[PDB]
Amino acid sequence: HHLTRFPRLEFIGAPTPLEYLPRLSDYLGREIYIKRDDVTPIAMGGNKLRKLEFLVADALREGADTLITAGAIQSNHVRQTAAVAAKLGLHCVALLENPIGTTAENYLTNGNRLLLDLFNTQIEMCDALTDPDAQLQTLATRIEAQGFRPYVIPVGGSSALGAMGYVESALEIAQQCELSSVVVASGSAGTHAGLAVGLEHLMPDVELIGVTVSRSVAEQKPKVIALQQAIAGQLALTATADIHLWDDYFAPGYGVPNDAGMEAVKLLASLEGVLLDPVYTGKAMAGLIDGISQKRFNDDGPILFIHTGGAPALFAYHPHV
Amino acid sequence: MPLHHLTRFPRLEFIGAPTPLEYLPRLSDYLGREIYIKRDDVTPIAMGGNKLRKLEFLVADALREGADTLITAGAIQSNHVRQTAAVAAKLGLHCVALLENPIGTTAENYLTNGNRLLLDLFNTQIEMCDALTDPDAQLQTLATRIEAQGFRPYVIPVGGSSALGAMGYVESALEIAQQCEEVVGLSSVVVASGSAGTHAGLAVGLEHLMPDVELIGVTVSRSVAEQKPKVIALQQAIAGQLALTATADIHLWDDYFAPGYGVPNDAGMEAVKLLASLEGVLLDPVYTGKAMAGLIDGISQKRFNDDGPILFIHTGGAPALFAYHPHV
Repeated sequence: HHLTRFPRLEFIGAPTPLEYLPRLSDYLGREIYIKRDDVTPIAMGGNKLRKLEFLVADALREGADTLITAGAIQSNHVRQTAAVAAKLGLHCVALLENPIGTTAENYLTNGNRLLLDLFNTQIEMCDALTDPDAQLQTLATRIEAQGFRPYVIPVGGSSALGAMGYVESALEIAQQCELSSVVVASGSAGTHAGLAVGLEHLMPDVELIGVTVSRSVAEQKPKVIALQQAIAGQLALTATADIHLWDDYFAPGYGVPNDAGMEAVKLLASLEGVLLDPVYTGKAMAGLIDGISQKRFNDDGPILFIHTGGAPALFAYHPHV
Repeated sequence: MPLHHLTRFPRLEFIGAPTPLEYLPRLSDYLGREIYIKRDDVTPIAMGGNKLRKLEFLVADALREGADTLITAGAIQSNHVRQTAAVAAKLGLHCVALLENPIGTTAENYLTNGNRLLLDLFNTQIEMCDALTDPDAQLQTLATRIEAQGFRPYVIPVGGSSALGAMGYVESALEIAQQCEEVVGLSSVVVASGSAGTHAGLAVGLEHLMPDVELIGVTVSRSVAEQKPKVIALQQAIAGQLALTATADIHLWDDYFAPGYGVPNDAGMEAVKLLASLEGVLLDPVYTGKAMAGLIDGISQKRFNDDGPILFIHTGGAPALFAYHPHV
């Protein structure tokens, strides 16, 4: 209810499709549905756009002329922020790292990174995002002292404000489903947490599972919980639901493809004409599939996979590294 | 009323809702004229595009006749082939693609990245040829060999551009008319003109719904002399199928595609950079970049019949950006 008290820009408009996947369902022997948050009208789309609706509205209210964020070279978030900035006539400054130590030309210059150049993003390279919030604040102070009005967007757009975007997706989900499980990639945690708050109130019987793409359960759980509480607090709701996380599917680490993940990509492509990605959704789908094999879900009814986007990264990861 | 026979053709649901029609305030401010964009690049299937509109009718036709295989042709970086392959996968139809290298490039990203990468993901059977000198005959030869294996092939022509395929853009015109209604009085529409189905579909639709609007195709592969009869033939065939006449003159501009099909040019790349930096919109080096360069220059030279609002049809093509980088 209090969701409408938050300023937001319209970047998406109509609710994204929720689709049945008959061929994948037939193959896995389980009813699988997909939330197509990969289909959004801005610069090849994705989940970060839902967050930016709130974050950029806040930016404009604060009178910013510059958006500053951070991510890997192949960040979907940075690409979406850069496109949104260009659309609104805002400057954009991206703080980037190479998280996998690659020198592969396509990772360094193609995919999302190519798009950043098209969007006229000012690029700042750092050796590592060891303390992103801190490093972004340092950068913002320079730019502010330089004569600009920056607005800092945290890594993956995952603040309590940004995460409102995924409380919003939860409303679409609830509307469109009128299910036993929901599966989503859990990275910077805004998507997971927002969905957790929304689904708790809208679909309490449904098990929400985050498949981690960068961290162990131990490392990831406190982050998702912290966001869950902050979101609930700002909406004047209670959030008591357990956070469920599966960390078996991201090795050897963030932004490195693995076989299970790339095989998930091939499966969805060949069976459904759907495009996943090597960093996020492929790994999450690999988790979904294994959850079936291992009978890992609370019960064995329909599963909703949340497609958070990421496909432009296919072109940066080809042919390897 | 006049486009009612369109109801008769069976068609599949690939798009769902009408695609967004958006004002471009920053581009409009720069160009000194009201620019709107029809977002046909924003469709739900495998990175979208205009070809998906045609496939709705072509594939419905294939299913009706009991086909289990789709066969079509294009460049290695064809958007059509990629969209055909994606649809085939989704429907559990087999897909065979006859590909050529139209520009003689050895650049690895052209050969293996972009649309061509996606083809492998959709399990497309790839069939290379030196050139598409006679695509109708080459597709038919391939269909004979495919049929010998026991498949039931349905041949989709280059770009999905038959009268039936073009019905998708008659439908697009209906959307456009409804979307502009009481919101904007369009003076002009710009679309890239390639295999001609999109242009022809729009020509018939717009003649009957928005008769005063000037439709302009920017050629991406041929001169006016070569392209114009192709568009007209389709236009007349589309009108016939709908029990309508189509008396409108087809308008084409061929100044914006040199040195040739699939070869990027400066004006095209500047248009791509302009749309990206001003509107966060991604065009492509083969089709939309060149069409936009046409629009821009059309404003500059006052080539349009009337200087009112222009609607640019975004036909898609963005995955090729990754194939054309860093060069071909």
